[PDB]
This record gives sequence, C-alpha cells and structure tokens, in this order.
Amino acid sequence: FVNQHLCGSHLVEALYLVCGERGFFYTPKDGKGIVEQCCTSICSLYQLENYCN
Amino acid sequence: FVNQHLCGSHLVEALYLVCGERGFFYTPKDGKGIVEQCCTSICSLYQLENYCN
Repeated sequence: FVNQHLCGSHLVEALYLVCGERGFFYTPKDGKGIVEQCCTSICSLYQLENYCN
Repeated sequence: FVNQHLCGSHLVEALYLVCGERGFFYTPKDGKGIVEQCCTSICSLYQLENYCN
C-alpha cells in the first residue's frame, strides 16, 4: 500500500498504519514535503517513516 | 462528525478534515493527549483544533 501515489486521506491513512503507536505529523503546506514525495510522486516506506514521530 | 468518540483511523480522519491545509500531528503515545480527550472521552472541535499545526 505504500509504493504508489498517496494523496489526502489516502496519505494520512498510510502514515497512520506505518507509524503505529509512534504517531506522525502531516504537513501538506504548499504541496511540499510529504505531498511532493508521496502524492505528486510515488511514495515509499522510507519516506513515510520520515514523518513518524 | 467531531462530537463523538473517535479512535484510530477515525480520529486521524477527523483531524485531516478539520485541519485542512494546516495539517496536524497525531501523537497517541500512552493513550494520552488526543486519545484521552477524543477516543476515551467524547471529542470536540475545540480539542481537535489543538492538534492542527
């Protein structure tokens, strides 16, 4: 589920599942950060975990 | 949708909808913070917005 384009609720759901009890932050401002890496381009587990706490 | 018990993906979905382009942080550790206020007890818009960035 992580090796695809993930936007909006789909991206937050992936963060929630990957990060588990660590939690996470979702900062979409200006379509930068996670949006650029996982929504506009193909996401990866490596990149998602950069947004776990 | 915010004035109920919200746990797990249900809580992250509410944060996503309420916080919009501001984004948010989801920190469930030890069932404290947001979990205590919105999952174990009834959530509120006021409390959810405390976790928008």
